[PDB]
Amino acid sequence: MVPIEKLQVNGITMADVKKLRESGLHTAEAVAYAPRKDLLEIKGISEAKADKLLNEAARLVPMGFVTAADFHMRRSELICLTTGSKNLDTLLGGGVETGSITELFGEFRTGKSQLCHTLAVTCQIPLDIGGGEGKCLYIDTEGTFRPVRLVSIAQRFGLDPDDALNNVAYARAYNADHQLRLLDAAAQMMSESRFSLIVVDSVMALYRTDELSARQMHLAKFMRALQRLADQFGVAVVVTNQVGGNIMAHSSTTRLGFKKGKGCQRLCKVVDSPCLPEAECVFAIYEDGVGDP
Amino acid sequence: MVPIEKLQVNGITMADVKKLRESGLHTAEAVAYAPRKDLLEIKGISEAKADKLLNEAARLVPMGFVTAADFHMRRSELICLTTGSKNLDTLLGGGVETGSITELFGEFRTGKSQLCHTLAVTCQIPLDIGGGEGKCLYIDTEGTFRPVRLVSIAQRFGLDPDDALNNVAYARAYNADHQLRLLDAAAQMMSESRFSLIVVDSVMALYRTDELSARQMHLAKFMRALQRLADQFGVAVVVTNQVVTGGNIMAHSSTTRLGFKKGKGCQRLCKVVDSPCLPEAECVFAIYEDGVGDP
Amino acid sequence: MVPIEKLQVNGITMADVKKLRESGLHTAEAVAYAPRKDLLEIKGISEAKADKLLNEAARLVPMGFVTAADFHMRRSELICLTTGSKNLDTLLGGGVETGSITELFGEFRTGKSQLCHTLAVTCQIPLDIGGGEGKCLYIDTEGTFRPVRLVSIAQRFGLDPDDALNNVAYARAYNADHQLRLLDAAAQMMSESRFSLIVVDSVMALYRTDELSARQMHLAKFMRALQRLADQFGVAVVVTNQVGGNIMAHSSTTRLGFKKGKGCQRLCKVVDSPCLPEAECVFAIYEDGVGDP
Amino acid sequence: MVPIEKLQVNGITMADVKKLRESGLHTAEAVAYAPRKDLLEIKGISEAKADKLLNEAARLVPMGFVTAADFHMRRSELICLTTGSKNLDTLLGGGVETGSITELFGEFRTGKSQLCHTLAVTCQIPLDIGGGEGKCLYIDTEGTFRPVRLVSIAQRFGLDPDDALNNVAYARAYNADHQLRLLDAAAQMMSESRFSLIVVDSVMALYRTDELSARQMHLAKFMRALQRLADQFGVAVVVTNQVVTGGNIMAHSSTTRLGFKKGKGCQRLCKVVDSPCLPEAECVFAIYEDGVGDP
Amino acid sequence: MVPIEKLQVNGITMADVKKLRESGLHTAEAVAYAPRKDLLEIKGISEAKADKLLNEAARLVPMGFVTAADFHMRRSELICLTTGSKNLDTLLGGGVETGSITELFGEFRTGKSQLCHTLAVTCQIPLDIGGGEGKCLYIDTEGTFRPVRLVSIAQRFGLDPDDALNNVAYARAYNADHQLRLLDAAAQMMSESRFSLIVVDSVMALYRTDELSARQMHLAKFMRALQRLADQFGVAVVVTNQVGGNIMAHSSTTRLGFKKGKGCQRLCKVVDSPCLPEAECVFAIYEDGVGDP
Amino acid sequence: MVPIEKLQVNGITMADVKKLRESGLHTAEAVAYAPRKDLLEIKGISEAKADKLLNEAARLVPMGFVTAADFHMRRSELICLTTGSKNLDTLLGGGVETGSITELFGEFRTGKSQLCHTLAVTCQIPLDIGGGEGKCLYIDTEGTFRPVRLVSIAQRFGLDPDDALNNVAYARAYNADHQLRLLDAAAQMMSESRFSLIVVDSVMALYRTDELSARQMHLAKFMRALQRLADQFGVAVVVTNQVVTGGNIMAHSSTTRLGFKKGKGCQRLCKVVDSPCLPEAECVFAIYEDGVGDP
Repeated sequence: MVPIEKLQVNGITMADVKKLRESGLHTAEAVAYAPRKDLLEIKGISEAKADKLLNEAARLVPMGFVTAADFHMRRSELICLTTGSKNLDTLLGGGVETGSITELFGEFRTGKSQLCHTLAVTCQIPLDIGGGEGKCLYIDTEGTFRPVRLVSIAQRFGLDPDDALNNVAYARAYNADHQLRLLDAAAQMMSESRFSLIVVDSVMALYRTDELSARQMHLAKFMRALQRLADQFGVAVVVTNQVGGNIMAHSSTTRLGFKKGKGCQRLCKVVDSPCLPEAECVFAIYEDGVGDP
Repeated sequence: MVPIEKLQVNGITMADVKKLRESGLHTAEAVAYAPRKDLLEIKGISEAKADKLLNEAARLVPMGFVTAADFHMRRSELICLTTGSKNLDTLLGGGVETGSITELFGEFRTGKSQLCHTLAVTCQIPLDIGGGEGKCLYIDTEGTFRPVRLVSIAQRFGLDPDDALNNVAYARAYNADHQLRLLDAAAQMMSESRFSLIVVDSVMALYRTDELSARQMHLAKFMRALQRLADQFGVAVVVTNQVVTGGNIMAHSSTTRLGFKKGKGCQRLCKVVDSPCLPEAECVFAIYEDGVGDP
Repeated sequence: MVPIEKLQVNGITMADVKKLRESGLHTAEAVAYAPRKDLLEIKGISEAKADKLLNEAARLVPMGFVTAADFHMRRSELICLTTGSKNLDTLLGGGVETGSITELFGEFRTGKSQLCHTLAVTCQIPLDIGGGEGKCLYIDTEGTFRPVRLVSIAQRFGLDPDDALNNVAYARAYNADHQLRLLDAAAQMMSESRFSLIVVDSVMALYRTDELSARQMHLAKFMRALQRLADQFGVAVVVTNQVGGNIMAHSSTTRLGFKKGKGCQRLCKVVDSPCLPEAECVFAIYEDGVGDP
Repeated sequence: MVPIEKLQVNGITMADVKKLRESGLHTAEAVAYAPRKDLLEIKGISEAKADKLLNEAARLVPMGFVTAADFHMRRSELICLTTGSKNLDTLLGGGVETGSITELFGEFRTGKSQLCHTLAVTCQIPLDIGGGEGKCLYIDTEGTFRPVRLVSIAQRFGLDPDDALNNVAYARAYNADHQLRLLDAAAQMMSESRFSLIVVDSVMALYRTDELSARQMHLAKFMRALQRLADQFGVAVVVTNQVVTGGNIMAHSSTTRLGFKKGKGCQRLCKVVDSPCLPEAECVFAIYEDGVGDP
Repeated sequence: MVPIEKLQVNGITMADVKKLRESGLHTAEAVAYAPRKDLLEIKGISEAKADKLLNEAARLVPMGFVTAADFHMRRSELICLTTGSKNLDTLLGGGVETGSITELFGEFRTGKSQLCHTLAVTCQIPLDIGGGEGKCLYIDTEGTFRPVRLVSIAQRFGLDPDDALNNVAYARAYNADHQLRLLDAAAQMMSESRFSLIVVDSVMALYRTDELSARQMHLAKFMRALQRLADQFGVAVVVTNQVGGNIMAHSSTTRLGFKKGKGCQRLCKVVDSPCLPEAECVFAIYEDGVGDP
Repeated sequence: MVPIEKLQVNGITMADVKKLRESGLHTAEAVAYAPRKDLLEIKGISEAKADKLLNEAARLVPMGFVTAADFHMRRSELICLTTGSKNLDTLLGGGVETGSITELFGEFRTGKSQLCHTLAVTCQIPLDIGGGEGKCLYIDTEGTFRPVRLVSIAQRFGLDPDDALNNVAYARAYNADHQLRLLDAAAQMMSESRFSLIVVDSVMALYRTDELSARQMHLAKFMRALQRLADQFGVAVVVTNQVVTGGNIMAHSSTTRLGFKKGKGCQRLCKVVDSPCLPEAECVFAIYEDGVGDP
C-alpha cells in the first residue's frame, strides 16, 4: 500500500492530495485505479494536474503486463491466515488466502459464523504461527456479533483480550446502501493503520429483505469494491452467504461449502477453487473457535 | 505484419516514426489504414511528409480490390484457433475465426470464462492440430485470472507449462480508461513478437460507473481499437460480455456472437446467434479441469 | 461508354491519351466532363491540344440541350436490375434503376445488407430474366462481406458459383479517404470490362468513426463521384445508409426505406422517388437472397 | 429582343455579324451594350465598321435617360412568374421578378429544388393567371432532374404535359466551364424562340474542385453572363445556392435573395433576406406532389 | 450657368451656335472652357468666328486670376444639400457641398447607396430647409435603383411623390463607355432645366468588369468631365466607390469613409477634406432615408 | 526686372511699347532676349525702330560674358525657397532653386500637391529664414485648389492668413490654350508687383484631349514660356507632372527633376533624379495638416 502522501512530488501538493482524500481516494492504488474522469470532476483538479497524478501513481503501482507465469509468482508469495484446523488449513493450502475474496457458504448454523470469529483473531497472530499481524474489519449485517465470544479465542492464542478487541473494527450495516457507505469509510481506516482481513457477514441477507436487476447491480458493485480493497490493501476478504449467489461466485476466487456434520463436527468442501483440489474434510467447533476433532 | 521500422526510407526518420508510435500507429498497416488527417495532426508531420508515408506504407500493404472468389480463398486459408470441442468447433465452422472480433456472452458462470482459458492455450498449438502458434494477450477486468488453472490445460495439449505461461501476457485493468492505455502498449508487443489471440474479459466493464450515452460511446471507441488490432496483426479477438445501445454497440461491431446458457451439471448449451456466414444453431459442450471439451 | 481510344484522331496520339489515363480520365465521358483546367495541368497537354480533345469527346458524348420531354425518353429505355421480389420490383417499377444512385436506408439488420448481396448477383443475370449481364463492384466498409453466402444465391439463379464470384470485385475500405481512392481505381476497371452495378455499403459509417463541415464535404464529393460513374458507365449505384443523411438524399434519386417486419418478413417504403408512387410493401429474406413471402 | 439579323444594314453583312455570334453577342442588345473594345477585338471588325454597328444597334435599343417615375412604371408593367403560393408570391410582391437574377439559397432539401420545377412551368402559364407565356431554360448541375415530376405540376395548371415538357430545354452541365459554354448556346436559343425563365441549379458547383480566389472569380464571370442574358432577353433568372467572397460574390450580383429553412413535416419557412425594394419578412409555404403551394 | 443663347451677339448667329450645340457645347462655360481647336474643327466655324466666341464667353465666365483669399469667398457662398442627419451634416459642415465632387466610399452595404437616395431628394427641397430646389441626375451602374423606395423619403420631406419622381433623371449605364456618352446627353439636359445634384453610383465597378492603364485613362477622363459639369452648372456631384481609387481621390475634393456600425447604425469618417476636420461620427438608416439615431 | 516703361526713350513711345505688350514682351529682358525677327513682325515696328530698342534694352540688361567663377558666385547669392523639410532642403541643396524650372513628378497622391502649397507660402517668408519675400502665381489645372488649407500653413510660418492669401494669384485653367493665355496675363502682373514663385499644377494636362505629336509640341511651347518668365523675372517655377516625347519634352526642358513615391502612412520618399549640379539621392519627408515637413 503506497500512501497518497508519496504522490506529493513534481508539483502535487498535500493540498491537491487532500482534495483527493475528501473525494474518496486513499492510496496511490486508488489514484492509479481511479478513472480519469473521476479525478477531473474533483473541483480544483486541472485536466493537466490529473494527468500528472495518474502518471505518477502508475510509477509506484504496476499497471502493466507480465508474463502469466510471472504473475503466478507474485501471487503465491502471499500471506495465509489460518482457520484453526489442521484438517481445514490443509485443505485450504495453509488457510484463507489474502489479496482475494473467499466465500463461505452453507445452511444456517453450519459453522460459518463460527469461523469468521476465529479468523477475526488469527489475523492478529504473528506470521510465523499462522496469522497476519494486522487488525480486522468486521462488517456484520445480521446482528449476531457478540465480542464476548472472542476473548475465549484470543486466549487460546494468547492475546491481551481487552486489547485484542481494541484491535477490531465493528460495523453494523442496517441497509444495503449503508453496507457500501462503510466500505469507503473503512478505507480511510485501512489507510491509517494496517489491517489483515475484512469480513462481511452476510453479504446477502440485507439484500433480500431491503426489482432484482437493481438489486443484482448494487450487489455486484459491492463484491467489486471488496475485491478492490483487497488489491488496494492486500487484506483478505471473507464473505459468508447463507442459503445472486453467482454474483458472488464470480467475484470470489475461493468458494467453501459448509455442511452440518454430526454433533459439533462440521463437514466442508472446497467447491471450485483455482489451484486447490476438490476435497471435503471435517472440522469442528468449540468454545474457543474453530478447530480439529 | 510490417513493422514501422520499414517505413524508414526516402526521408522518413526513426525520429519521424517515433512521433507516430507515441501518437498511436504501430504498423505499416496502421499508417496505411490511418486517415490522412490523422497523420497531419501529429505535431511534426508535414502535409508533405505525411503524403511520403501514406505512399510508402501503401507499397508494403495492399488495400486494393481482388475478385470475390479470390477473396473467399484467402478467407479459408485463414487460421482458426480451436475451442476444444468437436461439437463446438463444428459449430463455429472450425473455431474462433481470426482477423475478427468474436463475442461470447451469457449469464454468470455459463462457461465463457472457462473457454477463454483454453483458447488461451490452443493459440500456442501447432496449426495442424488446431492452434495458431502464437502467444496470447489476455486483458482481465474482473480479477478472476488464476494461471495455475492453465497448466492442467496446457498439459492436455502438451506444452512445458511453466513455459506456456511465459507465453501469455497478463493485464489486469483497473479502470475503463487504462483498459485502453493498455491496448496501445499491447501493440508495441504484438509488434515485437508474434501473438495469435487477444482476450478481453469482460469488455462490458466499460459500462460500470468506472452518463450512459458517454459509456455507450467508449465501448465503441474500444471495440473499434480492438477490431483494428485484428486488422493490424491478424490475431483473433475474443471478448466476453456478461449479462449478470448496450448489447447493440456490441451487436454492430462484432463479427461473431456467441451466446452461452447454463446446461445440466457441467454441460452448457451455446448458440451461434447472429454471424455473417455461420448458421444459427446451438449445441452442447462441457467443462472440466483441463478446460473446455465435449461431453 | 466510349473508350478513350476513340479520341485518337485528328492529332491525338495514344501517347497523349496515355498521359490522360495515368492522369485520371478513363472514358470520352471523362474527358468531356473533365474541366478544362484539369487537362491543361496534365504535363504535356498543350492549351491547344486540350481544346482538340474537349472538342472531340463532345462530338461522341451529348453535351447539349434536349427538350425536357425528349430527356425522359432516353432515361426510361434503361435497364432495371432486379431485387428478387415481385412485390419489391413491382414497387420499384421493375427493380433498381441504372444510371442513377439508389439509397437504401434503415435500422440495423432491417434487410439492407441482405439485398445488396442478391443484387450483387442479379446483375450478372441475362437481361431477359431481370439482370444486367455485367460484373459487380462491391465496396464494403463495415467488414461484413462474406462471399460464401453468394453461392446459395447464384445457385438460385443458376451460375457456376466459383465462376460468379470470379465475377465480383471486392474492396474493403478502411478510411473515408481510401473509400475514394478506390472509386478511381474502379473506373480503370469499369473501363477494361463491363460492369452492371456498384455497391458501397455503408457510405456513411466510415465517415462517423474516422469538424462536421470537412466531413460533410468529403462525403458529398463522394456521392458525386458515384453519381458520375453512373453517368460515365451506365451502371447502377446502390448505397446503404444505416441509422449528413441529406447529403445522400440529395444526390440520390431513389430512396428506399426499410423497416423490420415480423420474423423474417421486412416491410419497405418508397419514400420520395421521382416517378414512382409512395407505396410500402412487404418482402422477405431467405438463405438464397431476397424474395417474396 | 432584337435579333442580330436586324443589324444587317448600311454595310453590315451576315458574315460580319456571324463573326459576332461566334464571338459572343447574340442580340442587338448585346452589341449595344457591348463595350467598344469588345468589338474591335473581334478579328475582322474594323475600328470603323465597329462604329457602324454600335451606332446601328443604338437606334434599335434605347439606353437613354427616362424620368424616374417614368421608370417605375415600366417596372410595374413587368411580368412576374409565380411561385404557386399566395403567401409566397405575396411576399415576393407577386412573384419572381424578371429582368433580374433571383437567388434561392438554403440547406439541402429545404424546398428550393421543388420550387424551380413549379416555376419551370408557371413560366408557360398565361400572363393573366400568373405566368410568362414563355418556354424555360433549365441548367442542371447536380443530376436530380427528373421530368416525370413536372406533369403532375403542369396538370395542376392545365397543359398537355408531353406538350409542356417539349417546352423545356434541359441541360446537364458536367464541368464548371461547360456551364458557361452552354449559356452561350442558350442564347442562340432564346434568340430563335421566346423564353420566360432560366434556372441554374446549382450555380455554386462553380465552387467544387471541378485556388479559391480563381473559383470565386469564375462565379462572378458567370453570374454576370446570367445577368446579362436577363438584360438581353427579358427573362427571369433563378439560381439556387445550397449551403450543405463565397456567399458574397452572390450577395453583390444578385438582385433578390431568398433563404430557405426546413419547416415542420413538408411545410417550409422562407425569408426575403436582402432585396432592393422588398421588405425583410418570412413566411411559410409548402410542398406537394404537383409542386409548391400554400399550406 | 450662362446659356449659349447669350453668345448671340456682335455677329454670332443662333445658327452658328446651333452648330455648337450638335457639336457638344451647351453653355458659355462650355465655349469658354472649350479648347480653341475644338471650335475650329466644327464644320463652319471660321478661325476668325471662333476667336469671336472664345472672346465673348470669356466676358460672361471668369477666366482670370483672383487673389487666393478672394477665391475663398466665391467658394463658401455655395449652397449645401443635406444628408438628413444632424450628426452627419454637422460633420460635413452643413452637408454635401455643391460645385465639387464628393466621394463616398466603403464596403458593400455600409450605407452609401442608402444616402444617395435620400440626397436624391433633399436636392428638391427648399433652400431654407436644406435642399437645392433643383432636379437630379442619377446614373446607376449596378442595377440596384428602385424608385419605389423614394416615395417613403420624399414623403418625409413632403413632396407629391409621383411628382418628385417625375423630378429625377434615371440612367442605367451598361458599359464604361456609355457611362460617358451619357454625361454629354446630361448636359443637354442640365442645360434645359435646372438640376441640383448628379449621382453616379458606382463610378468604378463598371470599370472592373468590362490593360489597366487604358482603363485608368478612361476613368480619369470621367472624373474630369464630372468635375467639369460641376463647374459648368453648379450642381453637386456624388460618387460612390465600393471596396484606381486614387484617380478618384484626386479629382474628388470631399472624401467620406463609411463603416458598418451596429444593427442599422453606421459609423462614417471625414477622411481628408480641404477645410473640414478629420472627425468620425455615427448616423443611421431607416425606411425613409438617412437620418440620426 | 526692368519694366518696359524704361525703354521709353530716344524715340520710343509708350504707344510703340504698348504694341510690344499686346505682342508678348513685358520686360526689358523680354525685348533684350527677343530675337530680332520677333520685333520686326510686330505690326508697326520699323526695321530701324526695332534696332533702336534691342540697342536700348541691351544697355539695361547685360547678356555678356563673365568669368565662370564670377558666374558661380552670382549663382550662390541666388534665393532658394524652402520645402519645409530639412531632409528635403538638404537634398535640394537648400531648396527649390529660382531662375529655373523644377519638376515634381510622381503617382497620384504621392506628396506633390502638398508641397506646392507649402512652397506657396514659404515664398512669402523672409530671405533669412528661407523664403523669397515675393508673392505667388499658382496655376491650377485640376481643380483641387482649396485656400483654406493654406492658413494652417501660413500660421506655421506666422503670417496674417487672410493677408497671405491676398498674397496669392489663383488661376484655374480650363483649356490647354487658356493655360497659355494666362502666362501672358501673368507677366503683366509680375511686372506690376514682385513675385517669388510660379506653380503650374499640373502642366501635363497639356496632354489630355483638351494628334500626340501636336500635344508633345504644345507642351514645349509652354515649358519654354515658363522658362522664359523665370529668366524675365527671377522667379522660381515649379511644375507637377502626374503619372497616374511625353516624359521627355519634360526631361529636356527642366532643370531640376524630382520624383515622388508613396512612403508608409503619411511619410513619402523622394529622389533627385537627374539635375545638373545635385547628386542623385533619395530621402524621406512627410505630410501634415500645416504642410510639408520632416518625419
